[PDB]
Amino acid sequence: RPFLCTWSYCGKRFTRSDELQRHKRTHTGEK
Ligand SMILES: [Zn+2]
Repeated sequence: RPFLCTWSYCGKRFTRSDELQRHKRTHTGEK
């Protein structure tokens, strides 16, 4: 696990930072 969002009830792992960054945008982006 190079990258991982580590968010509760998600914990999605990634091998590229831009993908994690993009993904994190779903956890810090309600509206
Ligand atoms: Zn996540």
